[PDB]
Amino acid sequence: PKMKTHRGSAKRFKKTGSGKLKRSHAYTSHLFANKSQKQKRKLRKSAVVSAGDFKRIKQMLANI
Amino acid sequence: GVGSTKNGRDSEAKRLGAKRADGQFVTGGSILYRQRGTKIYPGENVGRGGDDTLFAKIDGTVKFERFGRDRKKVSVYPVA
Amino acid sequence: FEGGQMPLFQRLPKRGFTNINRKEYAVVNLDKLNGFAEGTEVTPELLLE
RNA sequence: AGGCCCAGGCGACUGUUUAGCAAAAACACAGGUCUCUGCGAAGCCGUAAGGCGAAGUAUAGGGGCUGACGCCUGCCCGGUGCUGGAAGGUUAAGAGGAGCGCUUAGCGUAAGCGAAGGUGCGAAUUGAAGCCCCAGUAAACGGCGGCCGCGGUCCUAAGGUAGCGAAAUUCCUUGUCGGGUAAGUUCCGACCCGCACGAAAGGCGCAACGAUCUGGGCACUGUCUCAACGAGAGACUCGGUGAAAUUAUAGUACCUGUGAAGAUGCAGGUUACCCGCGACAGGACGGAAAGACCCCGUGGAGCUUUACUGCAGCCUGAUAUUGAAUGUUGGUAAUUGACCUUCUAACCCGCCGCCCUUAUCGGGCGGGGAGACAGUGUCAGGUGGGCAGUUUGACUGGGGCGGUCGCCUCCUAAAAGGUAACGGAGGCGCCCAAAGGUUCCCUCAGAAUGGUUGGAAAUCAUUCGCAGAGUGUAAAGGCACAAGGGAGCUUGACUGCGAGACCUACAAGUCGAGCAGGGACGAAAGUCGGGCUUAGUGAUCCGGUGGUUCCGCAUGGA
RNA sequence: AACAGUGGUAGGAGAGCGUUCUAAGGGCUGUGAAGCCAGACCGGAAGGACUGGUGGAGCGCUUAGAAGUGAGAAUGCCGGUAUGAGUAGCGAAAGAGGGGUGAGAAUCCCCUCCACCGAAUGCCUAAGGUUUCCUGAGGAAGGCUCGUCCGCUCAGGGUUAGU
RNA sequence: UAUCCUUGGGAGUCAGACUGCGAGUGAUAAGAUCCGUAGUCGAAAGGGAAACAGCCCAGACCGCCAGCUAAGGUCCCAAAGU
RNA sequence: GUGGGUAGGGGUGAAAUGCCAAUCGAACCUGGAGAUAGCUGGUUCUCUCCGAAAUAGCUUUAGGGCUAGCCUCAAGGUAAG
RNA sequence: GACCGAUAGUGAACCAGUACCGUGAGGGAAAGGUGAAAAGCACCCCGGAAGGGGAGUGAAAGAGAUCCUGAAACCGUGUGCCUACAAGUAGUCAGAGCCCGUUAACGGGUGAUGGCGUGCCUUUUGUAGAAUGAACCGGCGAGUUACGAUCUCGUGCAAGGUUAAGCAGAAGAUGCGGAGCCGCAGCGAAAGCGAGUCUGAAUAGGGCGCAAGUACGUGGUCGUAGACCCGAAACCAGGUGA
RNA sequence: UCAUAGGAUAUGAGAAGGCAGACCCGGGGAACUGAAACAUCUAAGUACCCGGAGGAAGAGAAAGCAAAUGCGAUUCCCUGA
Ligand SMILES: [K+]
Ligand SMILES: [K+]
Ligand SMILES: [K+]
Ligand SMILES: [K+]
Ligand SMILES: [K+]
Ligand SMILES: [K+]
Ligand SMILES: [K+]
Ligand SMILES: [K+]
Ligand SMILES: [K+]
Ligand SMILES: [K+]
Ligand SMILES: [K+]
Ligand SMILES: [K+]
Ligand SMILES: [K+]
Ligand SMILES: [K+]
Ligand SMILES: [K+]
Ligand SMILES: [K+]
Ligand SMILES: [K+]
Ligand SMILES: [K+]
Ligand SMILES: [K+]
Ligand SMILES: [K+]
Ligand SMILES: [K+]
Ligand SMILES: [K+]
Ligand SMILES: [K+]
Ligand SMILES: [K+]
Ligand SMILES: [K+]
Ligand SMILES: [Mg+2]
Ligand SMILES: [Mg+2]
Ligand SMILES: [Mg+2]
Ligand SMILES: [Mg+2]
Ligand SMILES: [Mg+2]
Ligand SMILES: [Mg+2]
Ligand SMILES: [Mg+2]
Ligand SMILES: [Mg+2]
Ligand SMILES: [Mg+2]
Ligand SMILES: [Mg+2]
Ligand SMILES: [Mg+2]
Ligand SMILES: [Mg+2]
Ligand SMILES: [Mg+2]
Ligand SMILES: [Mg+2]
Ligand SMILES: [Mg+2]
Ligand SMILES: [Mg+2]
Ligand SMILES: [Mg+2]
Ligand SMILES: [Mg+2]
Ligand SMILES: [Mg+2]
Ligand SMILES: [Mg+2]
Ligand SMILES: [Mg+2]
Ligand SMILES: [Mg+2]
Ligand SMILES: [Mg+2]
Ligand SMILES: [Mg+2]
Ligand SMILES: [Mg+2]
Ligand SMILES: [Mg+2]
Ligand SMILES: [Mg+2]
Ligand SMILES: [Mg+2]
Ligand SMILES: [Mg+2]
Ligand SMILES: [Mg+2]
Ligand SMILES: [Mg+2]
Ligand SMILES: [Mg+2]
Ligand SMILES: [Mg+2]
Ligand SMILES: [Mg+2]
Ligand SMILES: [Mg+2]
Ligand SMILES: [Mg+2]
Ligand SMILES: [Mg+2]
Ligand SMILES: [Mg+2]
Ligand SMILES: [Mg+2]
Ligand SMILES: [Mg+2]
Ligand SMILES: [Mg+2]
Ligand SMILES: [Mg+2]
Ligand SMILES: [Mg+2]
Ligand SMILES: [Mg+2]
Ligand SMILES: [Mg+2]
Ligand SMILES: [Mg+2]
Ligand SMILES: [Mg+2]
Ligand SMILES: [Mg+2]
Ligand SMILES: [Mg+2]
Ligand SMILES: [Mg+2]
Ligand SMILES: [Mg+2]
Ligand SMILES: [Mg+2]
Ligand SMILES: [Mg+2]
Ligand SMILES: [Mg+2]
Ligand SMILES: [Mg+2]
Ligand SMILES: [Mg+2]
Ligand SMILES: [Mg+2]
Ligand SMILES: [Mg+2]
Ligand SMILES: [Mg+2]
Ligand SMILES: [Mg+2]
Ligand SMILES: [Mg+2]
Ligand SMILES: [Mg+2]
Ligand SMILES: [Mg+2]
Ligand SMILES: [Mg+2]
Ligand SMILES: [Mg+2]
Ligand SMILES: [Mg+2]
Ligand SMILES: [Mg+2]
Ligand SMILES: [Mg+2]
Ligand SMILES: [Mg+2]
Ligand SMILES: [Mg+2]
Ligand SMILES: [Mg+2]
Ligand SMILES: [Mg+2]
Ligand SMILES: [Mg+2]
Ligand SMILES: [Mg+2]
Ligand SMILES: [Mg+2]
Ligand SMILES: [Mg+2]
Ligand SMILES: [Mg+2]
Ligand SMILES: [Mg+2]
Ligand SMILES: [Mg+2]
Repeated sequence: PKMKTHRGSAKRFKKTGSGKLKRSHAYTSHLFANKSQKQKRKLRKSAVVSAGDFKRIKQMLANI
Repeated sequence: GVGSTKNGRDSEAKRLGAKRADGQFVTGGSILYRQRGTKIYPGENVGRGGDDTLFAKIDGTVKFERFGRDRKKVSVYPVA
Repeated sequence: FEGGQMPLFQRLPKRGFTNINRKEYAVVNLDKLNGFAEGTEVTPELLLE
């Protein structure tokens, strides 16, 4: 049958123009008292999925 | 039967010390030396960060230099 | 699966929503319009045909 | 065709039991006691009907414990259970709607206000059993002390009575003394420092009984000293018939050594002509059975419970089936509630008579009993190892038990960095509104010498004085053009960011000049995105709050 | 040509061998196909020929295609056959001789004496079995030996109720 | 001297062992244990150390009844100096 | 002795978890079913080129796994090593 | 029918759901081939028979009845070489002697004696291992297929590429079928804007972009399926048994 | 008491049972397994049992789809994905 998308991943990740995966940062839910403004400013921005992880998860988002 | 040790703890090693060589070209912002306190001082075109990290202010050549009798400093000099 | 280490997807937050009424247009750059000759009324029906 | 006797433990006894390793001290038992049960009994089987109980009826039946008989069976009701219960507290569905949100006829230059209806929530009030609480109850579950000198003192619900005691219980222990023996870790009798007896999970006795356990005698013997001989069956020879387990191929010595650390097979020696037959088991880590022990597996199963989550059963309320009256007391404008008592006609009858009908079923009819209760349905709460599905970490010089689990600092660490052990030492899960920012100014510990209280040590003063101090806090690295001390003014403990680096499996973590906004301090230069530096923390999901030029399932809203 | 290289487990990569089937082309084969047996042949390996024997009707080769495509181990499954081995065993018990039958006799028949059971090892009869009963014939297998014999084989026969 | 980097396809590995040197743990025991470092084994046959994964010497494409060496050896077993 | 009754989340038990067809801490048969097995065993032709690892981090993780490290193939960069 | 060909293919090519096993539910085999034709061996001989030797039939009887072929294990008969002083993973290299004579090759068989040499597999840091597995021989016995994904290679077309169901047609090719799919544009949670866009007050800075694909095939790997094969103890459902 | 229950008789190609181990519609309804444990969840409304069929069944002629100068019963296939 058709390969199923990993739906959890489809809600976290997004494919860029060159085929990288855009992601949000962790540590962006709560406990902002315990993180510096510099940390919070940087965690606010988007990031890329790393090479090692992309290898592991690439096929889970194949249909996207 | 046996007792137990009250030890067994250590912190993560912090990878301190020199990060660029004397004579090496560095871009502005390159960390030159990580340290606790001022084992090495900021010389010319070198800043000291909040945790005592020495970093290049300019692009240039790194130079670890003697600073007076006892102390040391690191400088970055423009290429020319 | 990462052998019980919290998996990457699960460590990261969900982001955003999908708009029910999202419009995507068939984009046509100016270089594509050069294919037509001068005086042609370039309609969507013509581009599709 | 009985061996017998003396003494002791256990169980009274005859019985019963692990078909096929346990016959017993286990089970049962008569007897005792507790408890439930008023008859459609309780209990039990079944979803129910129908049954067992019992064609019985409290001298009966079910359940628990104890176990003939004899003498007896103490203390504790705080806890738990069970039974009962006054005030006070708490608690479901359902009832009840004070309010509020959304929508919008209308109204408003807009912003916003906003009827009625619909719709989404909804507070007070009301609401049973149960629970908290109170009382009783130990042949209910259970429990029956320390310390000090009969007294004191502490503690408790109360501190072990009688009887028994090195015991089927005594670790120390072969306790001590006596008996029995030439010699007795066993045995018997006493003793009592009962590790850790004790009164119906009965205590102590106890005639009779036992393929019971235990010690000692008489008799008796090949059990033994210590073996011998004889009979038969097999073995052995011949004729007939003719399997099996096992088996990498084998022309398959010994010693010492070597080697995955115990060699027929390797090395060096030593010894050995070829083939059988009767014998023996030292080895082939012989055969048999993918070790039961042990560990591991996020394997299973049975069992337990104050593990988790459920379910049956049981209890309890609301509501339907469910009506009529009389009182009494609510709340709305005379209707509708609440409760009490009565009624009969629903419902029920494992009651009687009659009929269907030769019928202890069923149904009909008529009495009687009960009665809007019960039962049954839906909903709700309580109880609930009776039953069900599961969970019950890892590291570990085997596992368990102990300890540990993240972060920071040092040493181990072999002069970059990194580096292990249940290696050696310590800290952290904050603190500070200044202990932060900036500007200006400053120098510490201790000692010597002199001083009313005043002393070694308070407070002066003098000289000496790289720090012998201080730095919020562990440690290390730093720090006296101070990062240490003081004072003024402040809030940069800023918002948007960020060239470029460090660290790094990832996730994270760290440093950062510089730009813009708008500031603080400063004459200005400038410094300031917390603190001398490095701990003081926790992913996602989900939910809350504030903001919002975002989306809004026909459209406007929500 | 020259120069250099070529140990290898897990494992990556490459080039090939062989098997069955299909297509197309081209062949072989009763003047003997496949298979089987033997040989001192050939190729770097997987492998491939040639010759002779057996066999008695099918089968190669080339190129491409498709796969139930390759076995030495799974205490693998099924079959066959070894080893142990002429070994263990031949399942409680009294027989001896004479005569007979027969291809053959410790073992079958007859006789004699002996021995065993006798609250049974006797007699009757359930359940169960289902022809095992009787007669004649038989001896492959079954019978733990033998066998002329048998509960075995082949024929034919045999069970009678008012009580 | 000929590696190195980047991207992509495919892995396997996550029991290590001994030896030398530097340390811890231990008793400055262990063929112990745990790190660092180099080697060999693993995955490495050949010669030596009698035999002997891990020591010494040395890396087997194949053939030769040629030659020179390494460690280790040269009286006999046993090649080479009584 | 004969004829009957009780049936597996069950029966029966003078109680041993005993017995319920040589099966019993839950009978037997068939099916779900090729359950699942991070475990053990096995996995079949050849030669050549190259050739590891037994480490780190995290892990109800420790004989498993994942990413990194180390091997291999290809294409680039080219000459960084 | 690029399905099986008697251990395969149905369990069953054959008197098979039989035989056999189980109280029962239920489990469940083995076993094909004379020849073209029975012409199925008159007759003689040994033997009680079985069996055989002739004779005859036949192309063949060494096709004579579980009778096409007839491997191996295993069991025998004959004998060329060796063997009764030898210590053996059984070979290998060296090597006389003796016996042969070929796919004619610096041949074949045997092997006194000398040197060297602890099977194979699995599993291991390490196994000759006194760890595991196999008595032997034979047969059978394990990464497959489908649909998706991705990469490499190949082919067609190329800023495009391609049809699906279906209709017609050999169960075919193929024609028709453009619905749909992927690509040519990205950025943003989104409204949206667009070679840009998002963040932000910002012409700032920064993020992500700007400055050959697609259809089909072979191959590698992955996903979902039992997914390389064999193996539990168990769990549940419905039956069968006192 | 009328009645009714009940009883008797007659007429019925009335029913019953089977299967094709398939397909279909209902009633009841697991667990292993996956989640690397496990309870929500999965396996799966599967297996299985039961009832009813029919040659097919079920569905079906809008209190529908939608948001167009609309569509016009149901079913099935492709696609949406
Ligand atoms: K008993
Ligand atoms: K004695
Ligand atoms: K060994
Ligand atoms: K022996
Ligand atoms: K140990
Ligand atoms: K200040
Ligand atoms: K031939
Ligand atoms: K085998
Ligand atoms: K007698
Ligand atoms: K006879
Ligand atoms: K070392
Ligand atoms: K059961
Ligand atoms: K029982
Ligand atoms: K049975
Ligand atoms: K790679
Ligand atoms: K068969
Ligand atoms: K011979
Ligand atoms: K030899
Ligand atoms: K063993
Ligand atoms: K930009
Ligand atoms: K192409
Ligand atoms: K593919
Ligand atoms: K697969
Ligand atoms: K489950
Ligand atoms: K699992
Ligand atoms: Mg948030
Ligand atoms: Mg440190
Ligand atoms: Mg700071
Ligand atoms: Mg007794
Ligand atoms: Mg017994
Ligand atoms: Mg006994
Ligand atoms: Mg009743
Ligand atoms: Mg009764
Ligand atoms: Mg008792
Ligand atoms: Mg008492
Ligand atoms: Mg009380
Ligand atoms: Mg004596
Ligand atoms: Mg007692
Ligand atoms: Mg008592
Ligand atoms: Mg007693
Ligand atoms: Mg008795
Ligand atoms: Mg004999
Ligand atoms: Mg060895
Ligand atoms: Mg040794
Ligand atoms: Mg030895
Ligand atoms: Mg020797
Ligand atoms: Mg053994
Ligand atoms: Mg085992
Ligand atoms: Mg339980
Ligand atoms: Mg389960
Ligand atoms: Mg453990
Ligand atoms: Mg331990
Ligand atoms: Mg513990
Ligand atoms: Mg160093
Ligand atoms: Mg260092
Ligand atoms: Mg979650
Ligand atoms: Mg709307
Ligand atoms: Mg190589
Ligand atoms: Mg080489
Ligand atoms: Mg490969
Ligand atoms: Mg063929
Ligand atoms: Mg030939
Ligand atoms: Mg095969
Ligand atoms: Mg003999
Ligand atoms: Mg023997
Ligand atoms: Mg013998
Ligand atoms: Mg014998
Ligand atoms: Mg006999
Ligand atoms: Mg007699
Ligand atoms: Mg007879
Ligand atoms: Mg016989
Ligand atoms: Mg190591
Ligand atoms: Mg060691
Ligand atoms: Mg190092
Ligand atoms: Mg290995
Ligand atoms: Mg090497
Ligand atoms: Mg060597
Ligand atoms: Mg040697
Ligand atoms: Mg080896
Ligand atoms: Mg020389
Ligand atoms: Mg010599
Ligand atoms: Mg039994
Ligand atoms: Mg299943
Ligand atoms: Mg990897
Ligand atoms: Mg055949
Ligand atoms: Mg067959
Ligand atoms: Mg039978
Ligand atoms: Mg022949
Ligand atoms: Mg023929
Ligand atoms: Mg034949
Ligand atoms: Mg000789
Ligand atoms: Mg001699
Ligand atoms: Mg080992
Ligand atoms: Mg051996
Ligand atoms: Mg093993
Ligand atoms: Mg074996
Ligand atoms: Mg075999
Ligand atoms: Mg269960
Ligand atoms: Mg029955
Ligand atoms: Mg019966
Ligand atoms: Mg699971
Ligand atoms: Mg019809
Ligand atoms: Mg019909
Ligand atoms: Mg219909």
